[PDB]
Amino acid sequence: LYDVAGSDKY
Amino acid sequence: MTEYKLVVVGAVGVGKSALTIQLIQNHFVDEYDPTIEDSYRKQVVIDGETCLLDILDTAGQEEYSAMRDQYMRTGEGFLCVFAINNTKSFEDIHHYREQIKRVKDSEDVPMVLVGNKCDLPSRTVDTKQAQDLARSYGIPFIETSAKTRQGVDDAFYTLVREIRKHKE
Ligand SMILES: Nc1nc2c(ncn2[C@@H]2O[C@H](COP(=O)(O)OP(=O)(O)O)[C@@H](O)[C@H]2O)c(=O)[nH]1
Ligand SMILES: [Mg+2]
Repeated sequence: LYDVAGSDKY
Repeated sequence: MTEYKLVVVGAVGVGKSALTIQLIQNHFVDEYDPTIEDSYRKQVVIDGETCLLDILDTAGQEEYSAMRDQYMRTGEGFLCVFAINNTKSFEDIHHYREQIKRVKDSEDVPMVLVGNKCDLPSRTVDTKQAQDLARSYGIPFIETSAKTRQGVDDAFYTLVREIRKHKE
């Protein structure tokens, strides 16, 4: 779930 | 030679990967694949001791990794990292600390609470509030910026220091 947002956030 | 097995955890976007790379390779990556869990090694000196850091930069994903489990079973210290401009990442810290307590079956795991991105003006998680949290855990709290390298060495080296203390 690091995998997807990445540089952003969630 | 003495090895320190560390695990960098935290919500996505907080800067786990940037902190590790700017420690291991002394540069600030603009973008580092969201999907990538990888371990990083390097020989450093901490308080005049030449040792080897073996760091797992976690990705948090479902697919089974024997290595991840290897780092959870044998990892000695942890960085619980959030961004000071990301309130939701600070609210996520407890979940990771509870996980870690589960893996070691101990409320006393050497840990360091890190607020990354101290170079940014927009600050929603203030120092005292992060100091309140670190004090309720019993752990050091360190302010870092993987961008300008501020606090980057202290965060990891304080973790190694918490590991030495637990080791006696
Ligand atoms: N302003 C600022 N940006 C950062 C810092 N550290 C990392 N970044 C940027 O944050 C983004 C995402 O962090 P990343 O390295 O991918 O770590 P992740 O949250 O574990 O995915 C990338 O754009 C980095 O270049 C920092 O300390 N300050
Ligand atoms: Mg990462």
